[PDB]
Amino acid sequence: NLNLPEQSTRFQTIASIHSNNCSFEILNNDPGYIYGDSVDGECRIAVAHRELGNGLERTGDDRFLFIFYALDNNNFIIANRHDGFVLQFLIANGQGVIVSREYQPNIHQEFTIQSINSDTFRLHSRDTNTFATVCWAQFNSWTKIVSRVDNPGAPNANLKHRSLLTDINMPQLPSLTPLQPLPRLTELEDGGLSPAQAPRAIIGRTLIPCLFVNDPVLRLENRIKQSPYYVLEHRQYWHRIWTDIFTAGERREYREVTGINNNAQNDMNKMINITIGADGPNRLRFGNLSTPFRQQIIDNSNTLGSFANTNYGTRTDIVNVFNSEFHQVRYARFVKAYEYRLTRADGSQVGTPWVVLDRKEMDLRTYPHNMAITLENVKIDNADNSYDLSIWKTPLKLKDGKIIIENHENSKPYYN
Amino acid sequence: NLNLPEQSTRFQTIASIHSNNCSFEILNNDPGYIYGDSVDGECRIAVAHRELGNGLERTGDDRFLFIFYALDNNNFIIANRHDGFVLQFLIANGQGVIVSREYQPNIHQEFTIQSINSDTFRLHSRDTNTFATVCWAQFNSWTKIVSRVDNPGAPNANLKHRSLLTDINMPQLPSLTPLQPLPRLTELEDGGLSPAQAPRAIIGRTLIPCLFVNDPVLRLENRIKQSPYYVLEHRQYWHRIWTDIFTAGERREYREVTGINNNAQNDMNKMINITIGADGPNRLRFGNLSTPFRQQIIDNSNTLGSFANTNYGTRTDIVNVFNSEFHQVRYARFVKAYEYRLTRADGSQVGTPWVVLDRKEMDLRTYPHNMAITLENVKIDNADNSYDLSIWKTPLKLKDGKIIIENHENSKPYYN
Repeated sequence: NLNLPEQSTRFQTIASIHSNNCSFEILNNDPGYIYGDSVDGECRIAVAHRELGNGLERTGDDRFLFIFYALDNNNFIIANRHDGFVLQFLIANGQGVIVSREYQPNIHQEFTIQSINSDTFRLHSRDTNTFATVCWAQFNSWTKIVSRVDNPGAPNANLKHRSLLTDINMPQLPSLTPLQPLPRLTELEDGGLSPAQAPRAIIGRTLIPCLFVNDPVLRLENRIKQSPYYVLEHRQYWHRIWTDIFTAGERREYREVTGINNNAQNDMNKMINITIGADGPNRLRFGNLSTPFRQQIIDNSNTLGSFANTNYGTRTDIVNVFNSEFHQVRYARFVKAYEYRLTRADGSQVGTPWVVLDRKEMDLRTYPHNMAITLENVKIDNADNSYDLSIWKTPLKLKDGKIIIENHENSKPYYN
Repeated sequence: NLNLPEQSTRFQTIASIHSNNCSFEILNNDPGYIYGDSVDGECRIAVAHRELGNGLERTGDDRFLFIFYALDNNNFIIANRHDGFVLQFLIANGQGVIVSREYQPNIHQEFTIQSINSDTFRLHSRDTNTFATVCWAQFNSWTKIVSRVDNPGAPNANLKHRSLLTDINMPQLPSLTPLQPLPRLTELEDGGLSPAQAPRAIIGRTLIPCLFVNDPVLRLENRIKQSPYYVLEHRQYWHRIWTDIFTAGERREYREVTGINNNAQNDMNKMINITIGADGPNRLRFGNLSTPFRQQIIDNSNTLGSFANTNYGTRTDIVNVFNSEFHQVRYARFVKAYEYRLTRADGSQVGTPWVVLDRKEMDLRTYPHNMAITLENVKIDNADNSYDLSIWKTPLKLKDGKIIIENHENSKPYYN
């Protein structure tokens, strides 16, 4: 169920319909570079670093191959397979040219496809109202790619795709799976499933353009070839925070650390330009790089947009629990975990997943079955921010198998 | 699984956290209107039509109730339940105020939620960098709602929701179903399923804000109460274009009308500010009203954005077919239909569905089974536009049960 335009799931060349054999070619040229075949004037000399050429198409050559990354606003970022730089409109010496530059992004890297008919289109830069074509209509000559306004004299700007590459290492997306309740404990010695062992539900997954994935091992020129999209998974599991055998009437104290640490948020921001907002464990904040794709990322990952100006942090609660049963009882206490995992197209993990422990959704397993522990008291030891300072109303009975979610009736501000 | 913020699936009041009993109130006042409780100066006199009041909240009064419609860019359009008008920033007499106006839309109708903590937020107008609050911090007085820049001694702009309405007539969305192949024919008398009888697959469905649904029966003040969202369904079915018994070696001619009528496109544009682009039967063109929601509409309806400057039209093909079997054979010919249906929250249909017949995807049923008809020749009789003038390469064998899709190998321009 992949809802992308065909230009976004392949590489393609770009050519004037009036050119026999030439296509748009990525150059590493400098100002003063001579286009030998061109008539004299503005079409003969490069005015900018990394102009595009009207080159005889070489089959299999990455310098002619482009992928169109689809923005939420229906425009495209157009990246080349040779080095992963993107097309950009630029004025140098009063001449409108197409260059290749690193993804910024900026409005001059956004292109509009204007389809004239089934196989013919124009590449529109909407900010300048210009269309990409060959300098002075020299359609069969070595010269630069320009971007010009429509006038009577203007070179025809009708383009086509000359060649396609359809084998591009698209990822295989995992199937959605529901979050199951944890099994019952089987004996006193059963501590339940540890976080490493707990099954993950796949709640959502989205493609991420490789352009702003700071993969610590793959540089951009290799990402665009091997993993033009990455996969971000939204997973959930039941995370055990502690387990112990209690004697009849035994009282114990635990330090419960929930949320997500500052170092994990900084790693997530560096890697994909996204953080978890303080307003919830499924609430995403977007930076400048990820913002143009935010609605697709939210829709496909089954998260929500964050409205917070602060990131989710850690909180340490001191919890006092009392075994109010006259039996020896195994207690195992779990909170819901949100796990964000990034993989390459080959399925390889890019680093350690980012995990938010949600203190507001909690479950209990006991042996024997159907035992209940008393939550005597909760106190905040410390928190990284003041966004969520609610605590459980105590005393509270936690029963085997019963999920408790925070609401107006079972919680209060810490100072009441 | 509805992926919307909680503010988008309920109505809520808006209040200063520093007000005992007052909330934002929709007024139908004129310039010169006197706020009796206000101290003298800019807070006492209305400067614009339809200012907002700081009114003692009346429970169940629609003049205090707002729904937040979520834009693709993570901002909101805020509509009131009394008349369906939306909040807007306005400068009149050098004073920044909040007014209510008809959905346009414009950038001054876009509000950003800035969540400070769990139950406190600010309403940000990002173009002007202003925040909504009560004039001169008169939090317990009858006066107007202003929108001011943050300065030392600016009125505190921390807000809350005082009251909620959660029973709002949200639609119950249909389940997605797959498109099944048509059954085999059972005898010579079996003409197969007519278009009225063919089962529909539900390929996608999306919520549409009532603000730009030109319901022919329900005015805006009634839509916002009864159907704050409408449902747009993307359905598919197999549409029978003809069926006949052929004698051995019999030749016949059919006029096949495909695409969508201009009158149906105009009706769709008037109703929801969307048309089907000429680049495909699932390709949507958005006007000024629907554009701010386009990525949500595409993602949820499982359609694609159109790149065409032309709407899908009708085309009439003359097809010559030949029964190349030495048997009497029942032939039934089908094309794929795309059916777009709009319903209110109560499930009632707003108009006749909009149907695109796709000439490029075709199936055949025969009796007896496993028979093949010859497509001798295809000619275009007329078309509404020149966007797609491809025809089948003939002769072409159409086989019982075999779906044929247009590609580069089996089609050509009509003039070749």
